Amino acid sequence: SSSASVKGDVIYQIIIDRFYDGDTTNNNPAKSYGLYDPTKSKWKMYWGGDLEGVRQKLPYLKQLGVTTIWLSPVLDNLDTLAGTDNTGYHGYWTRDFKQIEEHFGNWTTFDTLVNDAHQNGIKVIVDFVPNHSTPFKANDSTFAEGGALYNNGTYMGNYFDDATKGYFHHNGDISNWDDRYEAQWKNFTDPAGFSLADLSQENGTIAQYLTDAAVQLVAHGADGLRIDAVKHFNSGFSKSLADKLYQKKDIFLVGEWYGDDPGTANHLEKVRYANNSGVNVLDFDLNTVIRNVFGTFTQTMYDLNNMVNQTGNEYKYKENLITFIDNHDMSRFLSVNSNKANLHQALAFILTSRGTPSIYYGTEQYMAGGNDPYNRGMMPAFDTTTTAFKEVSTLAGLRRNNAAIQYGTTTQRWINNDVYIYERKFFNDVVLVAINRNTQSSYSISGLQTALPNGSYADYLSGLLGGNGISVSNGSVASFTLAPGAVSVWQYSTSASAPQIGSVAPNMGIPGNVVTIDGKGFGTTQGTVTFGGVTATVKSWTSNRIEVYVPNMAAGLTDVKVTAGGVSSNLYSYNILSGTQTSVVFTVKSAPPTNLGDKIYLTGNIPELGNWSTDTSGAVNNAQGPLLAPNYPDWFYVFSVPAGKTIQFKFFIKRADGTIQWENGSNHVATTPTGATGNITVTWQN
Ligand SMILES: OC[C@H]1O[C@H](O[C@H]2[C@H](O)[C@@H](O)[C@@H](O)O[C@@H]2CO)[C@H](O)[C@@H](O)[C@@H]1O
Ligand SMILES: OC[C@H]1O[C@H](O[C@H]2[C@H](O)[C@@H](O)[C@@H](O)O[C@@H]2CO)[C@H](O)[C@@H](O)[C@@H]1O
Ligand SMILES: OC[C@H]1O[C@H](O[C@H]2[C@H](O)[C@@H](O)[C@@H](O)O[C@@H]2CO)[C@H](O)[C@@H](O)[C@@H]1O
Ligand SMILES: OC[C@H]1O[C@H](O[C@H]2[C@H](O)[C@@H](O)[C@H](O)O[C@@H]2CO)[C@H](O)[C@@H](O)[C@@H]1O
Ligand SMILES: [Ca+2]
Ligand SMILES: [Ca+2]
Ligand SMILES: [Ca+2]
Repeated sequence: SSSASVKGDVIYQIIIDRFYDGDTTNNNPAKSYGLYDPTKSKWKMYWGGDLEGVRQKLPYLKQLGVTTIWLSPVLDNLDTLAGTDNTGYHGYWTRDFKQIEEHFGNWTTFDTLVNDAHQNGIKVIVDFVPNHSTPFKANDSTFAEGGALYNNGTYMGNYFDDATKGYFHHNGDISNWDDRYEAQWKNFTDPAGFSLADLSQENGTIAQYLTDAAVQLVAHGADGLRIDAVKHFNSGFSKSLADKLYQKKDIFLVGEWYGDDPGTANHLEKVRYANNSGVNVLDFDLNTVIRNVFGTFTQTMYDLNNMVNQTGNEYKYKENLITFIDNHDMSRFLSVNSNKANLHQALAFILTSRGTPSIYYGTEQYMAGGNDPYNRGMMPAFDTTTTAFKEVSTLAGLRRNNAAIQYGTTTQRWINNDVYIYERKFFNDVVLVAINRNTQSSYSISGLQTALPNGSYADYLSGLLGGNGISVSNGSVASFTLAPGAVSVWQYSTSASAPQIGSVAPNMGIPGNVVTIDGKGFGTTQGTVTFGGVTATVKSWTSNRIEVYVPNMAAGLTDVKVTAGGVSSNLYSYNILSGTQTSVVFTVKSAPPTNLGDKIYLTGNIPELGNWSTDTSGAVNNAQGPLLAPNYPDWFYVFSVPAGKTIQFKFFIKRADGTIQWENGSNHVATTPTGATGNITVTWQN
């Protein structure tokens, strides 16, 4: 379906309470009375935006070029205050994952918005927050709701009556946010003076409950999810949850793995997650550099190109990275740099670069504001004539129509500290983009080379951002002047004469799932699709999109190929799992002594466990881990494995110097749980 890939889309991120109040009657419900501020002066209270308000502004969003709305969390949040004028208006403090937040509407309202968005050709992804329930103080159960969790109104438990349930972790507050065990098993804290009750995704009831709640959003039409705080809960559950969701529908998943940029200690773990979990990630690596290049001017275009190259080498599916200039957790771009041309340039960069852009609501209306909560002001106007509105609409159309933006390679063609001219290319489709961030200097551009075919090219933006026309002859662009602060875009597209795969999505699943192949040149007459040479059953076949069912074949990463008119396409990978997954805590007791830098990994006889690999790079299906060691010399971590299956596995130490020390003896043998979760505990064999 169209939900599988968002490569041709523009994502628009909406903080529901601060967008549009389409129904004033749900502003201050009796269920959660007293959390509403009609004056819009108390920044952490509900101001009244809702799901009906989003639905009423669909014509505006369609005209802007939005093709996927990322809705901030829609599920029932804390019904009380959490300290002085502080409320769950943002949606990250969930008390009931089965019900829509009453300030925003009910399930009928959600269905109506989603159905109306789909009628307007716009998808809806939902921000889903599995890490925690609500604010609590460990020494006082009367604060807020004490972390209370409900199941469609039926009370489940809170932080204080959990002794015989184990729905929450009880390990204290995070102290070192970069310590992986703390970041996942200790509590998320808020500087306002409280902690968030940390759900135990290792508890079977909670894992199935969260799975059911995510599946319910998809059953109600959601086209995918933006999964909150994926660095804060075990990554086995991210992969097992993604499995369940792709069994339901070929939706799109992206996880927010905050920070951990290149060169940092936990960066490789984030890359491995993006490459193996079945969940794509938001592009924090590129965001940092975009803000320093176009915002603070502390980095240059060389740093921007270096980050495009570095992310391109690390992420297997870099075209699934979700890019952004700002969001609800950092100051708005215009509070970093109020120059609107620099904002226009940053927007053009993400609109034409690899991955799919996410534009934070109101960017196109020139909203400004410091960090949370001041970057969550009310959408001020719905003016369709701003330069930013016109730019986004125009470039969104280029992204929908030119395959080079969706799937293309990226090549640097001209660069200095201020100017970046890069080229996207997908077979014969080419887009050459020139950006000059310096608003006070023009540059003479000579020696520019391109893959554009011969001819004269007008700026696709029609000079909106100061762009100019160019003349191309045998791969050479005639010398021209790039104006101060300008953005200029030159493009070529044509029909394909052979099958060309731009995307296969989702990137993981089991036999029988629906998988979508997006591209060009498939023809109108049905041809064939193979996975590793195995013929797949075709569900639908069009010139640019094929839907297939994953064949009942052996598990592992395999190559998808399209054959049309006797000619075969390029290959694109797809990870076939060994069966529906379960998320399992693997513990190895009494392992041998280690030194700082030495880490233990798990490997075994299935692709989920690496097929006996000892490789620990960003590759797909290699050794699993590393394990953590809060209970050293015992080590543990949580991994997604096929449910109800007998597996063989061993652990190994990867010393700081790269040396490998395997457990001795015979392989450990175990049968995995049949439910959502379970535990497999063994003793290191000496
Ligand atoms: O109470 C802590 C914090 O909760 C929310 O922050 C989110 C953030 O917006 C997400 O993007 C991610 O980083 O996880 C956090 C917890 O879900 C609120 O948005 C923030 O105001 C509040 O301080
Ligand atoms: O002519 C091919 C050459 O083009 C570009 O080099 C630019 C350089 O980026 C600018 O800073 C300036 O010095 O003009 C040069 C062209 O004369 C590419 O960046 C380079 O890779 C390529 O070889
Ligand atoms: O390479 C496949 C092989 O991997 C594992 O064998 C390990 C063994 O456990 C270690 O003790 C040491 O001998 O290295 C071997 C890998 O070279 C599995 O145990 C074995 O079943 C599997 O075939
Ligand atoms: O400031 C709120 C954010 O806190 C955390 O961010 C951590 C980050 O994970 C860690 O890598 C860095 O070293 O420290 C910061 C701040 O303590 C959360 O992970 C974010 O989601 C929050 O927005
Ligand atoms: Ca309202
Ligand atoms: Ca509520
Ligand atoms: Ca957690």
